[PDB]
Amino acid sequence: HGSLARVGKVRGQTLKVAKQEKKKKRTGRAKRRMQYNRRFVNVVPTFGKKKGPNANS
Amino acid sequence: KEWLPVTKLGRLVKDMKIKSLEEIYLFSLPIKESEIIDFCLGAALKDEVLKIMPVQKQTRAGQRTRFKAFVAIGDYNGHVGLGLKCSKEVATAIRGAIILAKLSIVPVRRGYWGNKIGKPHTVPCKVTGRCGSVLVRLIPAPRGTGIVSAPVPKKLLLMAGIDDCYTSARGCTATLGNFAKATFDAISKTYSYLTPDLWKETVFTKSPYQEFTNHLMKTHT
Amino acid sequence: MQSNAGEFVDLYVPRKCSASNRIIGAKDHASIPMNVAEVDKVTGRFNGQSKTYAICGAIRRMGESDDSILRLAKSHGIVSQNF
Amino acid sequence: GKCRGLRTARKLRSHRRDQKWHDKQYKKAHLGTALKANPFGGASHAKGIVLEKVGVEAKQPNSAIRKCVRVQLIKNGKKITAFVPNDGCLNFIEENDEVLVAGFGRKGHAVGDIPGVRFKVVKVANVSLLALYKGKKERPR
Amino acid sequence: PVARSWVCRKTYVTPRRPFEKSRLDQELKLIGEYGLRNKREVWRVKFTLAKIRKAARELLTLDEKDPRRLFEGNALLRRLVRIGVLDEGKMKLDYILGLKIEDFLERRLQTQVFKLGLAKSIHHARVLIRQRHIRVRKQVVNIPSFIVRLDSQKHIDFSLRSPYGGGRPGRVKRKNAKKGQGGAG
RNA sequence: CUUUAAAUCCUUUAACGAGGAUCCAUUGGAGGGCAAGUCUGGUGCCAGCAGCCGCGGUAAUUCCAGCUCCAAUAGCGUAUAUUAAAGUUGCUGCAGUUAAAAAGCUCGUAGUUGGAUCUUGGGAGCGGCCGU
Repeated sequence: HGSLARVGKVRGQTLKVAKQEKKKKRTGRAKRRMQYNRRFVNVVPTFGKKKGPNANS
Repeated sequence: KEWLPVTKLGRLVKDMKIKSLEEIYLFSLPIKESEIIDFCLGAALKDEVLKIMPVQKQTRAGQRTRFKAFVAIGDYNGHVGLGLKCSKEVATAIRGAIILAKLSIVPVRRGYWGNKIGKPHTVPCKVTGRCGSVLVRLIPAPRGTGIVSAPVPKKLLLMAGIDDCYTSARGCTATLGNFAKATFDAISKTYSYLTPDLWKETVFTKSPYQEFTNHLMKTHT
Repeated sequence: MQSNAGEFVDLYVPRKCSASNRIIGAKDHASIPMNVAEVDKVTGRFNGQSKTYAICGAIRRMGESDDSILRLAKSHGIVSQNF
Repeated sequence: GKCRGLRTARKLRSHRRDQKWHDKQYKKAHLGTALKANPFGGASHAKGIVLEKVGVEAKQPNSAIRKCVRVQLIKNGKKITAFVPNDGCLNFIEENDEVLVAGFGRKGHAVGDIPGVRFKVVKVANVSLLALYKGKKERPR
Repeated sequence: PVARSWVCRKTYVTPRRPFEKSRLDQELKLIGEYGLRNKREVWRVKFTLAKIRKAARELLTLDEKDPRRLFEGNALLRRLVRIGVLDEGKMKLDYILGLKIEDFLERRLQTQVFKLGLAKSIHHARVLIRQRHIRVRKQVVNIPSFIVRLDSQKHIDFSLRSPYGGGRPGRVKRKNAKKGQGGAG
């Protein structure tokens, strides 16, 4: 099934959610400072396995 | 919690009468108690699970999946082990491969590239090791070179306390068991290489089974 | 195994087979340091001092371990030169 | 090597020279057959005119209909199935439109599902197919 | 046939494995610790070291009392002593091999402005240099990468034409003074 | 002002010139290889993704989107020639019982490679039997 008539079926019918208005992200060394301050100087060793940066359930 | 030694050598180790595993490795004594290495190098021993590998045997009804765990162990100052344990669950495989690695730890002789000043930093001579097809060659390098290597032997050589080394693997290195064993066979053979440093004719010191032969008769059955 | 200063730097000096002069690895579990008892030549009794011969696994499985100890004892004055 | 003679330099060299034609990558790049046969004529890209839009059946296990385009080139006049890459981008292509076609990735070899399709579509009527897809540029009409 | 140069080299090398966790770990440590802006900044200090190191190893293949090795050696050592990376006790060229990337970031003028206590943080220090506040012997250095020499270290201070030194008060203070006078009358 | 043939750009410098400092950083990805979500909505072998293995058949960590995260960063993706990786052209340095591979066998001219053997013991000095 699905000859040339079904082109852009899913991209066509996706429920177009508007992109959220966001506070602008720092760049250059400021981003890279923020990154260093997140990775090292904050965290302490936790019991069990270490989780990822984007770890959600 | 309280360790109870069953072998002869383990009983000497516990009673502080053989006082460093340098003395065990002088007489090529098979270590079979796990807590001998936990006693001597206990604080300087770190564990990294190289690979969890599911293996299967085809049965009447489906597959019997067991998990093969490769654990590289060693203090970042003289010693490495390499333990392989296959089990039905992953936690048993890891723990068993930690024990088998500890049992299997060997001392690495490390030498100098050219100038012989300070502490030793590299492999003392070109030493090949292998199992399967995987041939690994470890080569002395100058100070600050790092371990120029694939990420597996790089992980064992770091654990061996070798700062600087050139490698050169051959054959199917993608099979990790062979590659990890081959690079462990390569650093095994450092104190099995007869350099001119080791020509001074041997002074045979007394065995720990002779030095404390009168102690072992009473201390246990 | 000196550095430039002179410090003995390697962590143990491995034994070396008395027959072949080949060093004995930390896990050559077929090695054998055999102690041969000495004799007060007038009495024929154990003194307390003894000769120590090491052999690597390789020679033992080669089957040459007895003839090596035979030469080492003959080369120590234990076995008769006649033999 | 096998002849380790001190005066074996023409035997060692002429042997390598002869055996180097059994290397597939070498023979391809050092004969005129692979280049004279190449539709692009040894170019990175090429512009051609869209003549029909084709629905190519995916090789198998994964069974979808890949919306390619049959393209007649300008330089040679040779005919090419060029894959229209992104989702629902066959709507951006009409008949008799100049398309910049590129290779697919594997240097004159079919890539994944699509059988006998070696090329993809980059630009349509001097407008990039990404800009149309994202909607940063509109089609010139 | 134009009267131009064309001579140019790269100052960095991108690493072979792009996503080594242990490399991304250690390089971001170096960036955050010495307040750099990108991985190219670590990679170029690494490449300056590797050049020095390659030169040093090339000299160690040559025999002692080789006039090339003595001249070139003493020059490479004197160059490292000047920039304050190698000590005058350690000017034998087998100590260049025992030398790390951190020792060159220590001589970075951003990190010296921090460690000489005329900046609050490593990130403040870059702002000061990049906003042409500091001078090195009555010469305003705008650029934080300035490898400070051992000769030229104690002469680092604020520019005479900067309000943190004896300078004209800046744009914000002068507007806030005009606001304070505008409000009153 | 300086620059310059005359200018421009930089440099120098008055005066202006920053709070969501809207003076708003992108380009590719987030199954593994390969750093980074088994998050929600839509689709349901369709649309599509996918260099490779593969993801899609109504719980999609792989599609199309929202959020978030990762990488490099004023740059980043793609196509193609090419180098390393390739000890997958092998002089260093590969292979040829069974994976691709030793001529059916022998002779044979170029080619290539070729056994051992023909100067040794001293005379002289310095440094602490040895070394120049």
